[PDB]
Amino acid sequence: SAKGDGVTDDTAALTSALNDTPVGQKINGNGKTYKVTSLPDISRFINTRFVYERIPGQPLYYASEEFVQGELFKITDTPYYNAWPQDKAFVYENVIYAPYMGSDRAGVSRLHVSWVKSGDDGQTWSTPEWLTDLHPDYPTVNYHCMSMGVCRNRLFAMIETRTLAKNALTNCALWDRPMSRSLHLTGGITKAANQRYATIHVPDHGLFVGDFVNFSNSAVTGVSGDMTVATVIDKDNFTVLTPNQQTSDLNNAGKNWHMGTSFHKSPWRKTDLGLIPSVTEVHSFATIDNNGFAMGYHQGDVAPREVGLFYFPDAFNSPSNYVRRQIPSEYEPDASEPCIKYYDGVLYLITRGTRGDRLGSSLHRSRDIGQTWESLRFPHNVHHTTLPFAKVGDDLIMFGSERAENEWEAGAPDDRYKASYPRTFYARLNVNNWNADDIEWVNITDQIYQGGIVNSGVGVGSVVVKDNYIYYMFGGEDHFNPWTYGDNSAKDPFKSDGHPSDLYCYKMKIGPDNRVSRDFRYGAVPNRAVPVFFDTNGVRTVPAPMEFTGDLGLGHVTIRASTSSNIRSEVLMEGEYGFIGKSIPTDNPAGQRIIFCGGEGTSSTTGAQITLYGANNTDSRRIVYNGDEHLFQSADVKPYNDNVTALGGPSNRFTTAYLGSNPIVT
Amino acid sequence: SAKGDGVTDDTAALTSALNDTPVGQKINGNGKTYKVTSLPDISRFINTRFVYERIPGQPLYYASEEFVQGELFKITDTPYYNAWPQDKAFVYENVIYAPYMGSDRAGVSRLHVSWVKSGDDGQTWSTPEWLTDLHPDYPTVNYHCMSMGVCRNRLFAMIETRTLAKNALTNCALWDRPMSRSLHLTGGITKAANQRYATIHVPDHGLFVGDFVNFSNSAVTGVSGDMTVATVIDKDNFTVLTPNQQTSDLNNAGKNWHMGTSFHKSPWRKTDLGLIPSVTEVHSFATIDNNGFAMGYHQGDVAPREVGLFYFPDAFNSPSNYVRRQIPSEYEPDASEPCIKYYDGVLYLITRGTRGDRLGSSLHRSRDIGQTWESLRFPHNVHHTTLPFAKVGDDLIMFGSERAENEWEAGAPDDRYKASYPRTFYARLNVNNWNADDIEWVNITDQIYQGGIVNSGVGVGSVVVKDNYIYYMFGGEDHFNPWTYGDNSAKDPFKSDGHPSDLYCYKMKIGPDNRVSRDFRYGAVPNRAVPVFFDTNGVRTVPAPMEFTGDLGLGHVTIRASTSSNIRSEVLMEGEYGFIGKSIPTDNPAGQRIIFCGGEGTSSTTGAQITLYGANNTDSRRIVYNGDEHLFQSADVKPYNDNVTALGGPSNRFTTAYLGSNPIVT
Amino acid sequence: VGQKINGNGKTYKVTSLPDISRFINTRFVYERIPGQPLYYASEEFVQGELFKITDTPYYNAWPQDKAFVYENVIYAPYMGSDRAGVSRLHVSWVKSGDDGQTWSTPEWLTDLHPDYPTVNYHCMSMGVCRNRLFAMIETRTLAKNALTNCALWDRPMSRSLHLTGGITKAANQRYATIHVPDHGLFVGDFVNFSNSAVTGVSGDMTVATVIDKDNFTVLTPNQQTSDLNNAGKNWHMGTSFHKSPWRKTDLGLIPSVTEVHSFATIDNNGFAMGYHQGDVAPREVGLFYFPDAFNSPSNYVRRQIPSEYEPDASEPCIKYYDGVLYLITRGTRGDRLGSSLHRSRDIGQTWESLRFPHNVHHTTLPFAKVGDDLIMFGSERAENEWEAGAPDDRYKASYPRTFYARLNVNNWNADDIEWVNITDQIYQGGIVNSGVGVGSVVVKDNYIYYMFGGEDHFNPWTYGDNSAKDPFKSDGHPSDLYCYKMKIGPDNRVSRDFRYGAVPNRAVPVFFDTNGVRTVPAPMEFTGDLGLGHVTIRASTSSNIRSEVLMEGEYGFIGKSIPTDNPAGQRIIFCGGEGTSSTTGAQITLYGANNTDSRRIVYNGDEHLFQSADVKPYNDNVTALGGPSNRFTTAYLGSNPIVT
Ligand SMILES: CC(=O)N[C@H]1[C@H]([C@H](O)[C@H](O)CO)O[C@@](O[C@H](CO)[C@@H](O)[C@@H]2O[C@](O)(C(=O)O)C[C@H](O)[C@H]2NC(C)=O)(C(=O)O)C[C@@H]1O
Ligand code: NA
Ligand code: NA
Ligand code: NA
Repeated sequence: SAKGDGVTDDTAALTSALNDTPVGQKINGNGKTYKVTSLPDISRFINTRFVYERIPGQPLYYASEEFVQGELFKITDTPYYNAWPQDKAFVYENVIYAPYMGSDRAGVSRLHVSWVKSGDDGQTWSTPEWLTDLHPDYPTVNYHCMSMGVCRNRLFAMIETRTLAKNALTNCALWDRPMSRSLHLTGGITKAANQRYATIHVPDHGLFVGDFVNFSNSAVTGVSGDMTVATVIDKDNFTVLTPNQQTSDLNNAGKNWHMGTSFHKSPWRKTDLGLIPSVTEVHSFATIDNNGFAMGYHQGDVAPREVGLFYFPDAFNSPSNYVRRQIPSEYEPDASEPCIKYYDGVLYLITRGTRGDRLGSSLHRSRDIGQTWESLRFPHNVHHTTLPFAKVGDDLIMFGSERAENEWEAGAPDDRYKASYPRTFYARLNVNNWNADDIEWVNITDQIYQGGIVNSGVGVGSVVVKDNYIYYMFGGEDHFNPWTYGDNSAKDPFKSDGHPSDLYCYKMKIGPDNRVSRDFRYGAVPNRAVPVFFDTNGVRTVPAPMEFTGDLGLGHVTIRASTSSNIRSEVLMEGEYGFIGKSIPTDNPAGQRIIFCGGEGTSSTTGAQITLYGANNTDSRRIVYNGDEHLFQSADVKPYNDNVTALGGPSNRFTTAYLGSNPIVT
Repeated sequence: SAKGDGVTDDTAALTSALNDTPVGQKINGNGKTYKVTSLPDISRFINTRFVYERIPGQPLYYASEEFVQGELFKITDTPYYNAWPQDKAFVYENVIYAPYMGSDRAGVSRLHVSWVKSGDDGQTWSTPEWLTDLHPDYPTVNYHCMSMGVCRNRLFAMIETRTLAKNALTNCALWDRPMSRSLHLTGGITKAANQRYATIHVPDHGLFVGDFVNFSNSAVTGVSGDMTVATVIDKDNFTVLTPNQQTSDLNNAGKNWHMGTSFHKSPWRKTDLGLIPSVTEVHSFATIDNNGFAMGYHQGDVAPREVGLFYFPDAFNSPSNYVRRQIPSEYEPDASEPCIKYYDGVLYLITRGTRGDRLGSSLHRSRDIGQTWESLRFPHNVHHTTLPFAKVGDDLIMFGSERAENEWEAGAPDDRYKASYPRTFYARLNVNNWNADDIEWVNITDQIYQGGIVNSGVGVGSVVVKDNYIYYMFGGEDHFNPWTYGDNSAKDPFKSDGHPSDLYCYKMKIGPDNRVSRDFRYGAVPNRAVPVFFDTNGVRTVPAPMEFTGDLGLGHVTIRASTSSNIRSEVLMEGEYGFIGKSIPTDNPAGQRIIFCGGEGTSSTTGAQITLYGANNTDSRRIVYNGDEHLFQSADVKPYNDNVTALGGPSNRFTTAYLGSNPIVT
Repeated sequence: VGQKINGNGKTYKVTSLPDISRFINTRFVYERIPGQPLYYASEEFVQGELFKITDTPYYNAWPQDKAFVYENVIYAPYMGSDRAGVSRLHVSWVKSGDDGQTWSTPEWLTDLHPDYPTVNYHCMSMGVCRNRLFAMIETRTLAKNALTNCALWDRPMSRSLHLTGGITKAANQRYATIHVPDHGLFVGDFVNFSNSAVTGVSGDMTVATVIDKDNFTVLTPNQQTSDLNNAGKNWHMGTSFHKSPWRKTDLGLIPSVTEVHSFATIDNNGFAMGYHQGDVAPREVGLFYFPDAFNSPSNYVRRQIPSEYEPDASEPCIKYYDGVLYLITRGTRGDRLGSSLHRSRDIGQTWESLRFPHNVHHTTLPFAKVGDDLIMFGSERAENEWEAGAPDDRYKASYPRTFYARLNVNNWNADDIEWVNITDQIYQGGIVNSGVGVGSVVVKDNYIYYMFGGEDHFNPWTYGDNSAKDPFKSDGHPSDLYCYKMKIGPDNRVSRDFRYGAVPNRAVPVFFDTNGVRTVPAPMEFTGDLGLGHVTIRASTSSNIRSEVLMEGEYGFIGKSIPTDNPAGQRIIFCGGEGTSSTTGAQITLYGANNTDSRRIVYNGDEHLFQSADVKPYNDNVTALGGPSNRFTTAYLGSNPIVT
């Protein structure tokens, strides 16, 4: 009989337990931890944790179902290489944002900084949105982002420019943009008599001149509908220009009204920071207060290695000013990509370890935004994974993932070029006790590493808390080879199964849920990406505007009435010029031509026709113009060249010519 | 330890229990009800119900998981404002129908009366089908429907016309259509010698003249394939006109054959009822017998208020004949939108309460289809929700949803303009006991109210029973703002996340299931809406006909051979006229032009060309016609105006003119 | 509604089926038909789960018996048609790269036959032998489903190989020898090379010659003065299913064959394929063994099961484990002896046999061997058809039962076999045929997978408005694929299970662009009739200088429909500019016959320049230049008019 104390070997007791248990009946471990010399059939346990040393001296923990209140979700399913949520996730006004990079490789080729969002606490996720376009100088360089967050109602992001060839950092820019909001306000709008401007009082609006603002029911004439910020007075007040003026002062004190902001309608503010000295990557984001934030960084190109943060004390007035702070030099070797968060006046920082044979991930806290630090190192050379985290009560809750199976432990070699099932872990650390000696890494889910290339999209995620749940957004692969070694060295995502990397989210309960469940089974046709409705005629209909940028082959085509009170069908051609041409036919090239007709059929009885004959046609490059009237308006009918071509011929005579004078013969 | 008697305060015992048990342990309540002064961590309980007074003196009940044997499903996911299944759901020949309205707001703007269907007892749902088009007089008026059902194999619906400006009723029409069926029959067709009609015996066929009927293996010559109903003899007999005749009488007695009906291929029968006096909304549907049905209604625009039903005793012969029957006068104030159902000679009616500070939902039963009533009032002013229901055994099983969190209780004010989690309830009422004093509203699922606008799409649903399961189809939102106050006051569904309201279905066990589970996890690529197949050369191929009505941007386009034994590629343009034009270039505006070519390339060596130059071109509005022959057929070559334009010019001379006679001057 | 009950993994005898969903971890034994006990599992009694794996408008059925696992990927091949027949049929598959949790967009493996619609393809036998897919591709008539031709099609499977050495290149010549053990490649097959360390052996190449089973040569575009050898150096290859052609071996109309069905890999050289003959008497059931499919794909030997087991039998499933070939038949009729099981240690020359009790019929019994047990799956095609003597029950909707059973091969006795009903499907009932069942079985790791058909309640309207059986009208055809995933050994890892919460974005990959508009970057083919609204053709071609539309066929046609409201306005305006106003650009307007100005053409530009040819009337001495009310001002000529 098992003791469940986390020290006594219960392997034998649990083996007998399973043998006495009906085939496919579950053993309840009662929330206890059981020491084992081998992991048993974990699927036949509930409410059970195992402690096991795969490598002697390195105990790790393994959760059966129901031991933690949690669940894994798959959140993207796209042919791009979708990975690196690190470390960009945030929650804004009830919506969970999972930003990432969708590329074709571990590099910036075909890369768009992207996000998916959840509007239902993680149950379902949105169609991916591209946040960046391809760099103007693609394919020499392209964008990259591992640091993104919100400060005073604006999205802030460190948008890097990196080379395709080498992934070398060339530029850093701070990009920011107001977040979309709906506000229900009382008073705060004033408009002086006999002039057109109105002043809008909105505390911490976070808007700049030119940003979008929408007004409804303002009760101040002219302050209405889609508008823009004309001036900024201070952080709580701005003005707008109205189209009109009144002979009396206007004020809406005590009246309820609506505003009115937009991410989509407002431009990015882009602040070029140039080539920042001694930076390899900017990574992670911690909002400090109403004026600024910190971003993590490391330098791992030359000795000595740097790990720390950039603090932007006033990102609104001074986006180009930041303060570089480093962690103690003892912890900087063999470290990268710090995760940073700020709670109750304390800045916490956790490093990634570069290798399993050297001291790895370490934790740091600061009460002066990185000037001084208290530090500790995690045992057993934690490496290859970032450790995104949040603080809940006295605990830091951190998540990490090995990139391929059995790489987590100190001294464990990289195991690539073969399919495996990498373990994802979480751990708690009490901040009062400040001691990681006995930290317990709990394996809560396993991912797939594909093995077709050396690189892994598994892990390197990001963590957020919303209400009583914590969310770890991270990469995982599947068994579909990208055929980089094979027929797709070009890494085209749209061939075969594209790239196996996609995003996942582990949702874990971290406090009481005092409501009845919101959970549902998704049984709908997904109808947001390409919204389809069977029309009254039984034909699939897409009412959304769409862009098809890949090569298209179409069958029979009808252009419906669409434009100018639906009077006309319309096709517009872009570029410097448009070209409508005719392929060389397969079976009868001698028939190559296009018939243009003002009527419904190929018979010229249905309307006027012009037929352009191809060079392959029996009648090479012929043109036949066939109407019951040929009317040449606004210009002379001329030959292109001088004294080269004729009007008519001996076998094609015009009956006569109707003229206002004799011909001019020279 | 807790008593679980619904009367003893069990708060302290449950808190102690929760403290003493591991978080992954599901505390089993053994189906009992526990009185609490605050709701505990519900997620940690199984088979437990709580009774709690959020508002003193108003106890409500709260289900942990596995207390009711039910599950929530999401059943639509489209950008439209998808709400108001009220009260239209029905089951027909093994298929569950969930009709609704997909609009852009609480109103008729952009509205299509729609449905989704389930062919697997609610596990998965189909691509939305539009049942109505936009009204001929859109955007002044559009359709609206809250009453729909089936009577003798025909769909019947009250199709309303309402103004976009005010949502005011302008017209009521009864629309009906035969439902699609396949019948596998033996005998029943006769055809008299020397004439062409055949008589088809199908009891209660429900077809009218002109309705679609398909025949297979009839063994009666000429009764074959797609046909239509020629005459209707009576409710059990109709004729078809065949294309042929025989010399002896035909009768397929004893022979197996197939029919034959189609919703899609049959027209609506539309009966104009004008503007029915004293009606605000027609809502809910109760099939009475083989001949007719009732539809609920209320009048709430002027005083005094009316609530009742319209009975259509013989909708087949007399669709214009309806009988107005009100509920008792004292239950009409502050009431609307009655749900009606008919079971074993009893008509049941349940009202919606208009406000929480006045007597609300009431229940009524009648043994004479609404001529006389027995009535009861639900305690505590039930308001803002319809209460759709079914009868199973001795119990009415009713479902309701508050529109926003904490609105259910009597005296509870509306709580809008902030995100919340509205409670959905069900309750049983024993019809023998006929007393609602002790009714128990059980919170079984929570929805989301978004809060970006005052209106809520939550709830207002519909209920059906299929086999041993009850289904509540209803609205729910998510956290995605429609940006009505923001960049989308126009409420375009296809911008951003469109509208958050979508449909859900709660599926609850109400009787024994004598089969092994049909349950599956859905792991397929949804491939009905836009059916895609990777063809043998690895390109995504869509074989379905489609309509793309939204603005379309295309890249490189190839129009394949498609028409007249695939001899030609074809584009047809609709409207009064077609327009093919050229945008102003943004790189080189002075190059603006389109090249039309009878060959494969831009070089005129490949085929005859006509190039139309834009006004922005350096050669403003030039036309170059370039072929090896220019042949003008069927008409004179003329200038558009008289004595204004010339043939040739001083630097563009024709060599000569070949004429049958001298020029005619002037 | 009864409170839920834990049955503690026990089996209970009952005279009526109980409220099954009331129970957890319980099995019931019940004799629906007296003397024929069957077993019924409540939730959680079996460690297993059902998945829906296709959802397309085609009639998706007949995984039988083609499923296989290759290098971590589970393949579920099937036929997507419009009926029980070869009309509109493509041999297709879906795949899982996550141990059955999620499945891929359907891929068509075959096109329509060159002689469609007289004949089309059909396949019930597919598998892998030495890194090549092998399939028996049948040609059958649309009219009668009659077999006209059998062909063996084979193709190398896509692989990525991470190797060390094996590439040698002799000096002064270009051919390089590549050493890949059991490569299974032929001349012309695709090979990709990376980091070879041998000059010229690089990128996309093809096999030039095959020396033996372990060595082949490639032709490089260069040569070196010294010998080359990458022994001790790491490099990459390099194979492709899609970029290599099929090898097609015509076997003609194989005599006495109705269907080829099922696939058993024997060794590194060959395999067996099951068959039956059931159109003429006497019936045949057995296998075809291809001992050397690589050198001699046309060489096969016919092996029948014992004669007493051939009547009333079809569609054998065959598998090969540890020197023994196992075969299980499908029964034709419930009133005659049905499914039987056979084993052979000499590839079907001699057999040991047994009969399953109670006339098992209408189902194939695909299976695998796990330890001492055969684990087999079957499905009745409609509800209550399974039992001996049970009549077919079609033309009404029902819930057919799916079963599995174990059979210990040491005991070799099926008398006490326990068929366990693990899941129920839907049979729609709109037509007599059923897509339910007829599946395929694979094992991957500690899980067994049964891939099979099931329908839903949506009528195809064959009897109704869709006798043409067009999949793209209404809900198309109800048959789609499912997969039951059952645990068959310990799982010593933490769970990989997830809830799928993503937008499915493989079939039609959509991304909201930076302008907020849905964007599809994948190349696509739309073959169904398209109706389009406002269309903009974007710059795409020749360093994006131009927008481009190319028209195929013998000729292209751009025309104008007869207008509904104003037919007197029928025309198309072609414009070099942005708007309908001629101020924006040169215009040519072609008027329809319905227009007030019937078949008028107006050419409107600030220059009309006729290049490369005379301006001529089509006919001789019939039409004029100008008219009495449309005079040209003059004619500028190099010489006086030539007048008749
Ligand atoms: C949609 C459509 O048909 N647009 C055509 C318009 C259309 O008739 C509008 O109602 C405006 O007229 O007309 C265009 O053509 C004019 C002749 O109708 C245009 O050619 C002008 O016609 C003269 O008015 C005239 O005397 O009738 C005057 C100008 O010399 C002449 N201008 C030019 C540039 O030719 C139009 O663009 O307005 C053509 C268009 O397809
Ligand atoms: Na991917
Ligand atoms: Na919606
Ligand atoms: Na199907």
